[PDB]
Formats: sequence, structure tokens, C-alpha cells
Amino acid sequence: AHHHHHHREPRAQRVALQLVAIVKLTRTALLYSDPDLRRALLQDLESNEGVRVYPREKTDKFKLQPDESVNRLIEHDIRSRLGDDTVIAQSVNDIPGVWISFKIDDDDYWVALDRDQLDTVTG
Amino acid sequence: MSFRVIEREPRAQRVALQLVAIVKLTRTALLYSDPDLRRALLQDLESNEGVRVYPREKTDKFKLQPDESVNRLIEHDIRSRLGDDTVIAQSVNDIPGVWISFKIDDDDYWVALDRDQLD
Repeated sequence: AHHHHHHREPRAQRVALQLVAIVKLTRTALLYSDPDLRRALLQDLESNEGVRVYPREKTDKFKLQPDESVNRLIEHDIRSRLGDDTVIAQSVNDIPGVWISFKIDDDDYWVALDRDQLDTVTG
Repeated sequence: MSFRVIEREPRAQRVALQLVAIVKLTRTALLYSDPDLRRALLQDLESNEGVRVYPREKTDKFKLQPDESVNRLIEHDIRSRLGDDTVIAQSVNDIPGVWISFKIDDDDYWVALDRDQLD
């Protein structure tokens, strides 16, 4: 069941940069937010970025992205910026989207993006 | 094949993506910031992002980026996305950096980012 010896990148940098920008936007704005503006922040991030934030638990089920060439690229550039431990998934606890894990100190979270597929760059 | 939308909006060059996103992160975190935690926010921006924030004043001096071909439309990507009055400078009050103005309501601000931070 193993294989044997036998005898695109620039776009994916833009896709990863845009997705990493959205995670850092979510994390930083949330972390330092006025509790009385937090509801407005979540609406702003959902309405403008299609972002929702979840706590991330050990018991979470997730499905990996389809294992295609572009995805492996995007995930590589995602990870070199946010960390190797970053989980990226097409689905968490049966809810589809582009999922990306992030941390605040020892707290785990998810951003879930309403996006179609991982290989997507908005104008 | 029906009801499939036609994409028409030019995408930004990589450097414009980075700079637009950094201003947006700075402006949005500040807009929603608890005054209790605001100093910690500024220090976090500096340490983790290389971002310094300043009030923008009428008494500021600033020099525009050099007038090359790449520069002028990267700037245009940036303005198209942040607002047409956005100032992009290589220098404010004789301090080098990538400087980008932004507003919250009737207040003007600068983001200053060290140039190497993009590389």
C-alpha cells in the first residue's frame, strides 16, 4: 500500500496571505476588544469576512482538505506563517467551510470561513 | 452553467495584499479596542507585527515613495482598497519606514511598518 521509485506557487502565496491575514485580524481584534463592542466585532467580521469564531476542543471532529497539489501549497504557506501545529480543515463537527485553528496563549480556537474552497483569492 | 457569476475585480499584488491587511488589522483592532487593554494592543502590534501607530497631524512632514512604475500601481491597489485619500510615504517626520495613513471617524492616524517586515 506504499508507492515505489519509478524510472502555481505565486497564486498560493496570495491565497495563504489572505487567509493568514483574516486569522490575525480575528485573533488580534478579539483579544483586545472592549466587551461591549464584541458583538459588533463578530458581526463586522462575519458580514465583511465571512468569519465565525469557535472554541477549539480536543474532542472536535474535523475533515482534512482534499489532498490536491494546490491545497498542499496553500497549507504549506499557511503553516510557515501561523505555525506548523496549525490545523486546516474543510469541515469541523460536521460544519463545512475553510477551517483554520489559532491560539491565544493556551486557548484553542477556530475561525470558520464561509468560503467555497481553499484555493480562492478575493478581489 | 446557469446563474454562475462573472468575476471582474482585479486582485492585488502580493505587497499590496500585505500592506492593506496590516492597515486593516491595525485599524480594526484599534476601533474595537478596550481602553483598558489599548497599550497592550499597541505593544503587541509592535512586537509581533513590527507596526507602530501614531496620530497623524497637520504639522507632519512626509516624502512620497520614489516615482517608479511598480510603486505607482501598487499604491493604486492600496488606495483602491483603503480609500482614495490614503497617504503612502517612505518617510514621516524624517523617520524611514512604509507609512500608511488611515482614519477612525474624524481622527487621522499613521501606520509605520519597517520595510524589511514585508520580506
